[PDB]
Amino acid sequence: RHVVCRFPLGPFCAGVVGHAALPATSESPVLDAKRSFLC
Amino acid sequence: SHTDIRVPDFSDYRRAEVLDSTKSSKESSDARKGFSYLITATTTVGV
Amino acid sequence: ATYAQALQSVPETQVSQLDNGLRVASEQSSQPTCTVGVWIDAGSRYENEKNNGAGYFVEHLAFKGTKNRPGSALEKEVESMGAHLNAYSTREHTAYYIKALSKDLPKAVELLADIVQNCSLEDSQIEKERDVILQELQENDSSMRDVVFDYLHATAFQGTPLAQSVEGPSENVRKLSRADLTEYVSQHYKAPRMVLAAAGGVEHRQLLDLAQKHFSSLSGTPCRFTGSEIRHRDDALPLAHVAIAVEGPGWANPDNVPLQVANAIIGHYDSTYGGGTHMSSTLASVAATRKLCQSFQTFNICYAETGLLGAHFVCDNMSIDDMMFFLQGQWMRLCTSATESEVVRGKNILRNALVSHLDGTTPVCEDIGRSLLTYGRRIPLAEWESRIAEVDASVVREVCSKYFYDQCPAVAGLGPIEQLPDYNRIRSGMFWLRF
Amino acid sequence: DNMSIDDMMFFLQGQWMRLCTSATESEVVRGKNILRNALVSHLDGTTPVCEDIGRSLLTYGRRIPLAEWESRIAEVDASVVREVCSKYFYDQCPAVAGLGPIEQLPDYNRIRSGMFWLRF
Amino acid sequence: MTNIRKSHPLMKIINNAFIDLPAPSNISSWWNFGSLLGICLILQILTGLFLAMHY
Amino acid sequence: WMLVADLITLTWIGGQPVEHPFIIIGQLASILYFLIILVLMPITSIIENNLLKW
Amino acid sequence: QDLEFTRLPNGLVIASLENYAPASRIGLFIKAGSRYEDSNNLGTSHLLRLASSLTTKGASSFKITRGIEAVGGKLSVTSTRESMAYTVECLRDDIEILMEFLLNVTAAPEFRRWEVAALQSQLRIDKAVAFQNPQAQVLENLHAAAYRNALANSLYCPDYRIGKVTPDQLHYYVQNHFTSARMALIGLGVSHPVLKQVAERFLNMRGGLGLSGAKAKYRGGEIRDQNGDSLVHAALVAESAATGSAEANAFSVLQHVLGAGPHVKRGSNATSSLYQAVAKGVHQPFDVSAFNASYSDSGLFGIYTISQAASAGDVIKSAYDQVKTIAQGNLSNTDVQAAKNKLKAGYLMSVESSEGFLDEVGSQALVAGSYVQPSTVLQQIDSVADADVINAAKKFVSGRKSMAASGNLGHTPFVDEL
Amino acid sequence: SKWLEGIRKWYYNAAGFNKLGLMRDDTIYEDDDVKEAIRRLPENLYNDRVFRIKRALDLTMRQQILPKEQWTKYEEDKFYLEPYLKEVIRERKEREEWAKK
Amino acid sequence: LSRFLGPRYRELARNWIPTASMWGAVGAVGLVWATDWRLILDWVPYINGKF
Ligand code: HEM
Ligand code: HEM
Repeated sequence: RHVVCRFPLGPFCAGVVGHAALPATSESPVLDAKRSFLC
Repeated sequence: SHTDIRVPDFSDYRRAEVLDSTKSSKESSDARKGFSYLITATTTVGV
Repeated sequence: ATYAQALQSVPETQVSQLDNGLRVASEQSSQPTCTVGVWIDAGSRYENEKNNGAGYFVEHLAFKGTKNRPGSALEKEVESMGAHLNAYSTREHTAYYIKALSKDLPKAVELLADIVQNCSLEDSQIEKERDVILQELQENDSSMRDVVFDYLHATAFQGTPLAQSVEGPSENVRKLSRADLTEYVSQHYKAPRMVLAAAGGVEHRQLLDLAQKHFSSLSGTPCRFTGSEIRHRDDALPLAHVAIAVEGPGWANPDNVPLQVANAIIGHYDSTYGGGTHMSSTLASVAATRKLCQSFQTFNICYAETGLLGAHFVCDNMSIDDMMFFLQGQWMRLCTSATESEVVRGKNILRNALVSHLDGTTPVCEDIGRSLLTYGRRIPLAEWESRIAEVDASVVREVCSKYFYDQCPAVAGLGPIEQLPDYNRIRSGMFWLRF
Repeated sequence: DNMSIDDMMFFLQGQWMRLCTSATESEVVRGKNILRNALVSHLDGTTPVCEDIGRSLLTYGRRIPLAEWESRIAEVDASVVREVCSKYFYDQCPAVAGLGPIEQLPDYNRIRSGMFWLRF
Repeated sequence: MTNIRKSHPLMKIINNAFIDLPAPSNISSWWNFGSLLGICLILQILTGLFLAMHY
Repeated sequence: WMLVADLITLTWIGGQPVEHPFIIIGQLASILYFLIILVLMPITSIIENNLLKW
Repeated sequence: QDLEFTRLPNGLVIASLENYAPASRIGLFIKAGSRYEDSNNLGTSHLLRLASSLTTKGASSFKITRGIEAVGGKLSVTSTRESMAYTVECLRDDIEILMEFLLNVTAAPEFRRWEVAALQSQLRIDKAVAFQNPQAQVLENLHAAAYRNALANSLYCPDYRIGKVTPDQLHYYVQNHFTSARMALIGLGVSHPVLKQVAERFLNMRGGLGLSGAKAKYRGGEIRDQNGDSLVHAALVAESAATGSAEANAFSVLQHVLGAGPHVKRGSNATSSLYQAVAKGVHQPFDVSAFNASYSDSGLFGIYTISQAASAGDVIKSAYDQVKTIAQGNLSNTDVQAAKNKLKAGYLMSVESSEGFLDEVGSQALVAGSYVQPSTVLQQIDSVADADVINAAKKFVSGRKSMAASGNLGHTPFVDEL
Repeated sequence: SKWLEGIRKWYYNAAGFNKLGLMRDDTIYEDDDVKEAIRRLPENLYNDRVFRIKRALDLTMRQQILPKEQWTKYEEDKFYLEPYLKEVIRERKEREEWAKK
Repeated sequence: LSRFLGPRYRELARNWIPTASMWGAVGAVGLVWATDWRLILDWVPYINGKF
């Protein structure tokens, strides 16, 4: 395991949808999970 | 709040074939469009 | 190996039925991890106005506690195993699936059985989840896409259960009680209406025996599409969301494949797409060149006997009319003057989407459960490929004409939709005077 | 801005011609007070006062006292403003310099036409 | 405020057509015949209206 | 300019009576008008394009 | 079959696994990214990520886009401060055409001035879309504060450079960072000889071991953004370890002990120590997770907290106190074992998908030049001892802290106060 | 070649774009392909073209020709727009071929 | 004509030929109807009564 995807807390999974050119970027565990349950 | 809204009933204005909420409109679509377009075509013939 | 040989080599899905009627299906892919879940034929469409929000409420309280493992014991066990417990509720289906290592399949199946059958509903937990659900109903107004799609369902299926939203009205959420939630669970969480599906390292015999061990102790109207529009105009909202649809075939109808090919032909677009002007889809090319649309997508939502077929586009206040014109023009061109090459491109796109989605143990389990509920069978990829191959330009034109030409649309709007064409103009766009 | 040059030129030349033809006492009073305050404020501090002394000696041959400035300003009336503005601003060929996105800047014939009023 | 020539509708049309229309600076005298044609049309209309009062 | 001269010739011929000298001139002039407009002008433009190396 | 790992003489790793699946995915992993950038050429990586569909010597932009759509395939560029990956996915039959397109994109880019100028606008749109989630801004500022150089560079073009990225800079980036020794070609669903043939056909020309950036230096600073959002997003991090070290595995185990991303939907994260520790003190809505980012030369570990503006300081201090608790030796063997189980399951689930397997194989090939089977990685994970986790917690507590917070900073603490 | 070159030079001098200081590509009809080619031109070349065209238009306004020393020579006339126009036409042809089938 | 010589355009012509023929018939009937073309109308049975 030699990638920022190894840390799955959410590597900023900030990719944008596309077809024939979809650019994606990732950083590292980003939190933002399970706070969405409450406003 | 978007969930709260429910479309007001239009049964008073609805055509007889589509009055029921339990039947598909696909069966009656041709009949309804046929009535309206028959009105239109006869009007155009007179014109 | 050719693509057809790879399709033939795909492992088969094995379906078995317990005495209670629960259908156990599994696909063994020889992977360290597996996904197991229970897909239940329950949802909003089976709920009356009194109990519209019951299913979402039960899904909220599903993992909160169970009688056998009270409170967080279920969560603690699942987390200690390393598994992920997830659930989704839709108008027609509700699912609870656990992602876990293949070795942990027995405990995962036991937990799923506990959640489905022996789910305690403590009034305190019910009140807490009621607070949570009301706060989420407040939050969900932010998601313009969900709001517009709920509007589309409300207007398209007005007067029918399918119009009802999954979350349910706030009043029902406030007035729901433990008794009615338990009644909903009893009425709809029945063994004949549930499917146990697993994909990964599971062995069908092991899954079947575990289901016998745990799931054995269990019990042994077509909607009307109305051509109508809902317009909520809020100029403050930065962008306008519009969803337009016509009635589509249900799950069973074979026409779904050609319609999906046509929707692939129409395509999808977003401002961050990199193709831009050179994108194959004419509507996408026009949107990119003219900057008409921030995002645009075609959907083929299908229910048991009816479905919604159309597109959803996000536009600026001044671009709604042109985008509507171009989208309806694409539909009409498909109805009238579809061509072989674009049909081939759509068929390839549909094949790629079908194959890519099934990649993943969780998508495979989702497909197994939802197909068993919707079709009664798991359609092999080879059958999908054959049906896709049968589609041609004539078939696409015939299907689009059947479902698109001179058909009353269902339209929903949100935001600065002042330039959204009047329903008469939109309807007139659905037919061509030249044709 | 690139697209506002013509309107600004129209309004500026209109103000010039309005002062030349139909100037009024109240605005004349406002201008006289503005000039008085500018003169008094500028001649504050050793640097401005010394600059004024040197430049006045070089140019006027004498440092005009503030009292003389005030008297000359008081003499000014709407009639005097109209006469002088007509002498220097009306039907007189202007000199124009433009830099940047100046395509909307009116052609010299149009600018010169703006220097006179057909009504007057 | 606004200039009436640029803001009034009829004056706006007239200004765009013949007062502020961006015209090439190298158009020759062969570009004067068309306006001569419009003048001829107007002259024909007036002279004919006066002739038809007696015809 | 050949076309303009041809149009002048056509006017002169149309004025003149139909007879031996005028009839042939009118026929050739009409042929030349259509030929100049349809055939000669485009081929000459192509030749000019080649000459300019365009 | 089994993965075939080969290092060509030029230095290009080609790895192929035949899963006999209907869809074939091929991805070229290049050791180029925000890290390999300097002040003058900041933002080049972003435009390179957005420039996949631009004209190349082999094919026009029209040809690339239209053909890839015609076969139904997809071309995507996934960027990481240290790596940039071009992945083409399509059916097994049409893989060769997309491979030709991909190699044309990577090895023969013609950054025509007009096309590059057109793409400049897309940078702002992409950054706006990415920053809609505040955690992206928080993480970019966190990396800026943590490191003086290299990894500090953002994954998104700086605003002052949005329209000033030049085609010459893109050519220089490609030439000096898109080199054979910095590339790995990983393909799922394709034969090894075909991949070798393609790699020889296109990638051979570029020489390996191109320009190498400076080693990251730890700034240990704080970047604070007051944007007025109701929720304060803050991250407190310290330099933990480089990827592939045993200390890195210990830090991952610590991340899972403190609590990684949630497991049960609408769950309370009961097993997570940080969530319970914060909940005991804060009864308003909150979110706390352990942040672990491992990079070739350095790594960052810390706590990421989303909280209401008034209670942000309480949440941050409580999570830090829980980490201190772990550092002082109050770590149970059962909790460590549960963290190990969660880590192993996470690795297996990550490699479950085709995209996950491709990314993992490429990352291993680039970082280490070899492929490690999942069993060995699990054995490494279980090799970690509880004392090592405690020592990693000690390293976090003692080490200099770099913090980035966004929102109504208000009562949010400063690094010195922490 | 010499005979063709001589006739081409005769045509070049017979046409007057040299007399006005214009180069051959300055005189091309601005169709959509030519418009895109101009849009793609480097800034220096675009500005040089703009000034040459403006000077030619001013000269024609006064019905004057540039001094004979300043006439553009046949040898030194540079076809700046031709490569960009060729690329544009190639792209259009590729798009049309894709549309055909 | 160079651009519109391809397999797709031939397919496009086939798709629209039925519509073009129908519109042509509409023009033919309208012309005969409007002009009362006795040549064509004599064949038609009921309209033949006019003459
Ligand atoms: C009653 C008859 C006509 C009137 C009053 C008329 C009027 C005009 C006027 C005022 C202009 C603009 C001024 C100019 O370009 O010189 C113009 C331009 C033009 N007219 Fe006419 N015209 C008439 C007949 C015709 C005919 C018979 C033709 C061709 C067979 C024609 C073709 C043109 C063209 C091509 C232009 C544009 C010239 C340019 O852009 O330089 N017109 N017309
Ligand atoms: C471009 C516009 C017009 C043209 C080119 C035109 C042309 C002519 C010509 C060539 C004649 C024969 C003159 C003669 O044989 O002595 C004539 C006669 C006449 N036209 Fe027009 N005409 C135009 C417009 C009008 C209009 C607008 C009117 C009335 C409003 C009009 C009314 C007459 C009358 C009354 C005559 C009889 C004059 C006579 O018998 O000497 N014409 N026209």
